Amino acid sequence: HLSKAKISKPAPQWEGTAVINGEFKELKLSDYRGKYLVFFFYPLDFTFVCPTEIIAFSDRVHEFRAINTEVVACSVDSQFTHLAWIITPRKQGGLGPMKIPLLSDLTHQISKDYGVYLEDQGHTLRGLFIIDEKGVLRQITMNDLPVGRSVDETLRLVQAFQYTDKHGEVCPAGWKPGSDTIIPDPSGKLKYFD
Amino acid sequence: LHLSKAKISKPAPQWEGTAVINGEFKELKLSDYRGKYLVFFFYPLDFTFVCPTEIIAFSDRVHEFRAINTEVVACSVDSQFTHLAWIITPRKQGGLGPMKIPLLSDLTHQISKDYGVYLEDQGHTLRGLFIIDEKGVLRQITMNDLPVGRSVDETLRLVQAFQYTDKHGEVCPAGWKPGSDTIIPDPSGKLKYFD
Amino acid sequence: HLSKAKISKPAPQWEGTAVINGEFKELKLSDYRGKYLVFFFYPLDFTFVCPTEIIAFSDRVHEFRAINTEVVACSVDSQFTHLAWIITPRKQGGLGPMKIPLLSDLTHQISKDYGVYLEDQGHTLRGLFIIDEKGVLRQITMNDLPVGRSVDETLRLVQAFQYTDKHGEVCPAGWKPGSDTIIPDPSGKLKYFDKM
Amino acid sequence: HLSKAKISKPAPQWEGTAVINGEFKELKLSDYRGKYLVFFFYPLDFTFVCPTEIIAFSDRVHEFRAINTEVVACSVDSQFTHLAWIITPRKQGGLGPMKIPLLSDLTHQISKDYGVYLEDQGHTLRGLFIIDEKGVLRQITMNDLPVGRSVDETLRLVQAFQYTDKHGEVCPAGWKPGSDTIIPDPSGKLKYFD
Amino acid sequence: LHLSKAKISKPAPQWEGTAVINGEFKELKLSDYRGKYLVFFFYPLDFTFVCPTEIIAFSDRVHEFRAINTEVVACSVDSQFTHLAWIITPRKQGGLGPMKIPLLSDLTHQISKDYGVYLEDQGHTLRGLFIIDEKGVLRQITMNDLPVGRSVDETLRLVQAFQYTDKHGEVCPAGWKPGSDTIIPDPSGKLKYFD
Amino acid sequence: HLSKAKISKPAPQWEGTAVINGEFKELKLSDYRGKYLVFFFYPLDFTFVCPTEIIAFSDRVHEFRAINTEVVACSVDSQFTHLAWIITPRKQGGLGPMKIPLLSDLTHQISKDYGVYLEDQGHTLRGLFIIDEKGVLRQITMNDLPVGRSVDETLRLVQAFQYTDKHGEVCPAGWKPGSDTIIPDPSGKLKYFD
Amino acid sequence: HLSKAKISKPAPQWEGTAVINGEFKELKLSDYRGKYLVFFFYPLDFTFVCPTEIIAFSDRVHEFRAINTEVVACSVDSQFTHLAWIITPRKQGGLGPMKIPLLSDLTHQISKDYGVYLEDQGHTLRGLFIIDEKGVLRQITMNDLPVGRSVDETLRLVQAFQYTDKHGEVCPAGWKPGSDTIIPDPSGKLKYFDK
Amino acid sequence: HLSKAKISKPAPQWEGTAVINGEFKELKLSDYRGKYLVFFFYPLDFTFVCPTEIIAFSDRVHEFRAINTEVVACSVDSQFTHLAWIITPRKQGGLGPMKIPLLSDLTHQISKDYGVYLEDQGHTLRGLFIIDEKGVLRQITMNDLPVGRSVDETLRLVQAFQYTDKHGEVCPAGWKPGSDTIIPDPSGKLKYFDK
Amino acid sequence: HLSKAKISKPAPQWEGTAVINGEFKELKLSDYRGKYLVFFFYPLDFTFVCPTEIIAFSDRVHEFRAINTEVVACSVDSQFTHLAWIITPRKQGGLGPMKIPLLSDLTHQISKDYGVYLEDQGHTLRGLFIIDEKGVLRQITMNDLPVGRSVDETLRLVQAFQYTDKHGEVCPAGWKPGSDTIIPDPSGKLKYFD
Amino acid sequence: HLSKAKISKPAPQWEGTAVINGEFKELKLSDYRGKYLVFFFYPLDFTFVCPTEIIAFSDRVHEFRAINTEVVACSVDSQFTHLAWIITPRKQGGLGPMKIPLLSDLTHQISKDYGVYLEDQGHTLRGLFIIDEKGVLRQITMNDLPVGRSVDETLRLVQAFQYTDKHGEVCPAGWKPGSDTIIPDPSGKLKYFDKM
Repeated sequence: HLSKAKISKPAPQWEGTAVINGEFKELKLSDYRGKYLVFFFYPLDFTFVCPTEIIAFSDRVHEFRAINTEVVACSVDSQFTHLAWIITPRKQGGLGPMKIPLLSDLTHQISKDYGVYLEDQGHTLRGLFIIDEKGVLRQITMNDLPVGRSVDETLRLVQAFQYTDKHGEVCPAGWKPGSDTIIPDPSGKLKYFD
Repeated sequence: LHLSKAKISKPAPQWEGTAVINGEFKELKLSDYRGKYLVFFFYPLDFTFVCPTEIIAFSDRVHEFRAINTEVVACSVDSQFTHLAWIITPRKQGGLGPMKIPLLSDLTHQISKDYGVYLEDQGHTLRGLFIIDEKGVLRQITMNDLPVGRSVDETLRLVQAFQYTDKHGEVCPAGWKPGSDTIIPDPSGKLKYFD
Repeated sequence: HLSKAKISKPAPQWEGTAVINGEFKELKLSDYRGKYLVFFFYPLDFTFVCPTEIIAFSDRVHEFRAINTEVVACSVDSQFTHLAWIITPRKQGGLGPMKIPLLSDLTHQISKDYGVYLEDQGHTLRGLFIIDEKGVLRQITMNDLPVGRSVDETLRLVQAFQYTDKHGEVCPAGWKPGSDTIIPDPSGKLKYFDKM
Repeated sequence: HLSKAKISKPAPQWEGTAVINGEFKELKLSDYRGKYLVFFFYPLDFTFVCPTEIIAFSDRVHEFRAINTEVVACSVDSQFTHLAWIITPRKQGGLGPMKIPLLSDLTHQISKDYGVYLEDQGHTLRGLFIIDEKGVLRQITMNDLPVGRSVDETLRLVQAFQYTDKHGEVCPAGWKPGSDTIIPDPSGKLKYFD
Repeated sequence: LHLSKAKISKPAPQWEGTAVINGEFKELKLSDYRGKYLVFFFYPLDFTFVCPTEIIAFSDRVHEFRAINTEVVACSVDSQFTHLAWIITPRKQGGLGPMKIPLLSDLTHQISKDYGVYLEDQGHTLRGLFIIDEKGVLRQITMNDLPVGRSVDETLRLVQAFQYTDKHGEVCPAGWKPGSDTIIPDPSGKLKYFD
Repeated sequence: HLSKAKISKPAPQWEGTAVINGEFKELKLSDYRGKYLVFFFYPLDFTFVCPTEIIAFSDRVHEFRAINTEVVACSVDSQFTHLAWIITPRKQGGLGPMKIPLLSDLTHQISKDYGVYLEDQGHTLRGLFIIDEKGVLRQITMNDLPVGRSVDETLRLVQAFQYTDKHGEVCPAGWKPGSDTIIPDPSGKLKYFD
Repeated sequence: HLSKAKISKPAPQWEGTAVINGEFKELKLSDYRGKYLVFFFYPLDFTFVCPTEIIAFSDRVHEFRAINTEVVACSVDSQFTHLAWIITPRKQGGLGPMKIPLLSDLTHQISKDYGVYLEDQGHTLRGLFIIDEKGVLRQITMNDLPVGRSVDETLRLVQAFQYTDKHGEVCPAGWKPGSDTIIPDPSGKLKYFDK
Repeated sequence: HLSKAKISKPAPQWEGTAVINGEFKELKLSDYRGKYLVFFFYPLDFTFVCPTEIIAFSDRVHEFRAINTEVVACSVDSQFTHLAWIITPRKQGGLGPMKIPLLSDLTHQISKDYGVYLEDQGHTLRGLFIIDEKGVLRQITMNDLPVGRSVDETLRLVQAFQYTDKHGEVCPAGWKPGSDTIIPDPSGKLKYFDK
Repeated sequence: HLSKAKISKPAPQWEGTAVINGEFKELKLSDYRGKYLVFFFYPLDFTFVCPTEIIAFSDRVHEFRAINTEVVACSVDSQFTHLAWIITPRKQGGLGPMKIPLLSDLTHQISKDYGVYLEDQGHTLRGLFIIDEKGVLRQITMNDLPVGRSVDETLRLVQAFQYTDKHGEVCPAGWKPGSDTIIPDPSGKLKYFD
Repeated sequence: HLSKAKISKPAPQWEGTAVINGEFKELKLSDYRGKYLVFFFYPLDFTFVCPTEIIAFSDRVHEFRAINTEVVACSVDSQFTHLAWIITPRKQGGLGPMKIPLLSDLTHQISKDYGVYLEDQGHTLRGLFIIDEKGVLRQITMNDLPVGRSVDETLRLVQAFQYTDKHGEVCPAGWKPGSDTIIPDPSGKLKYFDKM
């Protein structure tokens, strides 16, 4: 397994054509500097788990935008196929109008750079990446094909990284806003453990 | 360039080492878990901060995983002697107390490198978790930077979902929990969920 | 430019999933042994020239089947996108029901083997290949993106190759059924050239 | 199979001795910049299908010249053999006086650069190339030895490429002058399809 | 084949790392000791058996070395957090108690490999000790297999001898201690010792 | 620095000519199986620190023989030079009659195998090796040229390795026969530490 | 300069299509075992010096066949061009009906094996080779493009090699049948030099 | 077969010691710029065919010098052996006083550059080279050991190259001065072929 | 400097054509097994020092033959040149009738194998080799071009090597038949030195 | 067999510690520029043929110094062993006081450069080298272990090289001072050969 994606290092640069509000637009990772970004890959347009994940993030995108965070989805399908899918009604396994960009990776170069490409199948697995305002990679989540991801877990992780960025204390297992934190010092730590 | 032997949908890399199990040193192997699901996770360092909260959370809930034919094993680069010293230290001083899950030692760093979780510049791992099925095949990978702990709730949800899809041949939507709707993976069959 | 496709050599083998009468089926080049095959690539589902080419071959495939010849189309799109496009009406730029298989090449392996893959774009150009009953490649036609191919010219070529296979004389520029042919021999050829 | 000829990229440069109006002259691809060029190879002088193709193009060269297009033929034979074949009468399998250049590729360099050389036989197959005013390669047609090409199809393709260069619409399967075209965007395309 | 950058009569390989010094974490470097002799020693593992007896022996006698412009530094592959936990553990439980010498951490294994003391199969060092002079040049190497501890008495004798020969230009016979006879290193001069 | 000498692995094999009781004899490391061996190198015959070390071990060799241990000395000098040195009286910086073998390493191969050869000088430094009855290397001591070794420290180390071999307890810093030992177990250890 | 042609070693094998009595036939070097062979290359059909060399050999081939010797000509031109040139009358620079085969080397492999190919021009220079009954190469003659060879000198050479093969005396500069020869011995040679 | 000798390209440079009028002198190929050169190798001094070739050229060298052409002979023998052979009378198989230089190639480098060295024997075969005024190689003739070359054929060739250099017509098979030539043009050639 | 000739190892094999009693014969090093051989190279036939050395050995060959020893001379010159030089009278710098073989090394292989070939000059220097009955090389003498060797010294060395082969004593500097020898051991040597 | 020693080329440079009049001194080959040098290797200190050779050259070194020539001996032994051997009386197989330097080659570098090192034994054979005033190597003599060299032959060779350097004629087999020489020219040589 080879990849350019390394936690605590700058996330690999990407550029491509995206569908945004029904139109074709050029989009780059660098466009997102100054904000957190949830960047996620899904296997294939017109399939099964995939539309449930894209719909989940689009319907709840306001929750991420309230905390200076954007969301971008990506597959190996072309931009013409993405638009056809957006126009397909939800009842027929389509998406309907979308509030997040759908990026196209026809050459497979972006998938390969992020280490999510399946050479035997010709598409990606379910891989999600959390990137900070400075462009640095903080988190990687990857699922086998039959099991979808969680919007709730994704929000929890974004909130935790922002908190530790700001305060310099660290977040225990299962942390949510309001939970106890730890001072990362051999003496300071006892204020939590006591 | 990041290198690893860990690939989703392929056999998880074999490992062998010394673990602390009920206060005793014992040889332990990945192959010992064939027939059961395994949550296998790495943590940075004994006697630190987020690490003990994660080990305690899993130990205190390990019965929930065992009820569904699933085991849990923890691993760091620390020696077996340091693991035992940490188990003897009380929770109020940042120790673990008695543990219900094995603590595996990776002194040589070979296991960490095989799983793609070793940080060359630091000499220890990041927070990496792996879900492995009863046939030894890798199903899931979760990796966090140092300051943020993982979730026992989410790990359980994922084990439940993989067990469901293995048994039923339907697939699980975003946010699935036991009792939630599922999809037939066919262009016509799918409409029973979507319509 | 690298490729495995060479005229007068065996055509490169391929295997993949195709949509045939609305269902997903495994298809291989060896399945067509004993027949002529017109095997063609097109750039992208839900685009512009591509649907006109597939429709033209679909609506006229009976002409080819009457002469022991089949037709197969291929793009880099998935089989799920192929089916979505077949379901879309012709008036919205869809295909409607199809009489020819649509093969999927998601991995790009088939495209690269045939020398038709565009690295910078991530899809194929317009490349058509004529393969005989023994699996030998006889003809290659490749067009840049904005210009479609011709069913009339493709039919003429299949007729000409079948004629030379059977009779052992050769077909002059612009030959159609009924036109004069040449004996491939230094004196025998002069029978044809007498009419000049 | 190795070649330098790639569609949508500049056609490989060539230079050599050609027979033009019964005389030996130096000729280069760059000589044709500013016009379209039909550049074609044939197997061997004094053979069978070959003279029928060269005759067909020569007798119709005025049709291409009327639309700013030139025609050049090429084989591995020497310039002395080319002239001998031109002097030979049509009734004896010769060419008679010619209106297009016949280029000699004695070293095989031009044939190898264009991907048309047969190593086992020592001559080319039937390969034709359509090149635009800017020197970019637009079309490749290749036939096995026993079947000749078509002047009618070649003319259609030159017409189609000139139309799309000028108007920015695209040409459907079987397009001829006067036929319907397509606007290449997701909503504009409906003018044609509906 | 054994490989190392440590060579007697050549500059000792540079090192940098985090050490525990008076209960605090501090960056420490070999170059910090220029101008003084240094006894630099590796030990296998924190919370083990012979190891604490060696660290305690040197700490409890470090004043004898400091009286002759010589310092002492200890090193293992353990982390700085484990070193501090071990310092806090009482001597009666196999701990160290308060320490007067730095404990250097080599988590990455780079320092151990540079000095030729790393055991690949085990993931920790053997018992290796190095004597380095005021100009940074290596003068002595002592290495023991795991079951047998080293001697503070012998280490002191060797420091004293090297300081004597540096200053006097005579050389030290087998078993030399301060006040013992020495030799002029010349074919004629030598007879003042031998006759 | 390269060497074949590794603690806890078999000591590198050696063979050569030695002076034993005034005569030339062939001697091999394998001759010593079943006994402990102190094998030591010294820089040069007719020098300064070197004869003091050889005399020290020879005069005290009975102490090692009482505990199933032999002693062998080695330098790069020839066997003819070794014999001339043995015949030289102690008062002239010679050795007098010897009770331990002096091995010759003229080719430098043994020195190189044990990692004690000085490439700039053409002789060894002061390197001593302790090897067990099974031929396994237990201890390495190496000194720069101006400072001699200790017979007393060498005896202490031999006694400690024999004790741990027999009993399976381990020896603390500064151990001598009669001193306390440790059971190498996380619970057993407390019998010593208490 | 690369070649497989070496005097006193076996001549490189060749096979190809030739025009023989106006028909196309496969022809090989080994077809000529048992006879001497004059094997010669010329630049190009329908040129200037070339037809004069080929005609001179065809017209006089009976002089070679009388002494168990055959003659073959070769160029890079196709067999279809060879036949066209043979059908062309001599007055128009053609050959007319031929008595010796014309071999075609379209792939250039035969020419490169014999060391006569001109890479810049794409054809051969004027190279001639005399090959004995056992297939061994005896003589090489090579001319630049504007100067023709000699049937008379070629005949003299075949005669000389046939004489020395049979008698074991050697042939002085300019030998023709009936001329004086030399016994190749340091004493026997003096008979010749007496004159 | 390796060589630097290529027809229609510059002849390989050479320098060495030669015997000229019974004295030793350094000689170079570039000394002959402005004139044609016949440059020939022979196997061995004191042998059989060799003295006959060298004598024939020395005796007739005025015929070459009349048309701005020189002649040089070369073998692997030393300059001391060359002079001994020249001092030896013709009746005893020697040469007598010479009018052309004898070049020595003791190192074998000149012979290998010209492609005439026989590795199994340690000497050259019978190789002759015609080089024009600009230093360009025009002709190569190579014979196996038992058959001598021809001064008459060599003269014919020098005449033919000199004619074509000056006039730009070409020379048919067997041309001698006064014979018919060809204009090298597809129309102009028909004048010659009319006959 | 590269060579195959090494003292105390078997002399490199050689074969070639030699002049023996006015006739050309094949000769090999193995032909001399069972006798000592003086094998020597000289620069060039018809030169200056060379004939004086070949004459000196030929006129004295009976002295070597009386002690089971043969003599062979060699240069890069051909066998035909060798015979011409033999026929040439001594007053003219020739050899006259010879009693020793003259070997030809036209290919230079023998000279290169023995380390005596001069690459810049194309001939050998003055190299002499003494080889025993078992084919082992015992002695090498090499002179620059202007200075000849000595038959008296060569004879002395053959005598010395034969003596030490037979008796097992060793020959001091300047030994001749009748001189004192040495027993090669540390106590036995005193018979000579005292 | 590899070596840097080549006749008619510059002798390989060397530097080392030698015993000269009982003291240790640094010595280099370049120190002898302007003089002839006889540079010889011997196997081992405290052995048998070796002392006889060193003594013979030491006792006769005045003959060489009278003709602008020096002598230097070398073995793989240390300078401390060299001194011990010089101190040992001749009657016990020692050298006694020496008039020539004894060079030490502990690293074996000098021996390998001169092509005289025996790999299996760890010491040199008996190799002698004659070097001129300009540093050019003129002569090599090498003997197997049991047979000593000759001072008489060495002297003759130095005399012959000095003669040819000065006068430009060459020395026949067995030349000694007073013997006839040859003009190196094809006719001039016949002056010498007239006496035959």
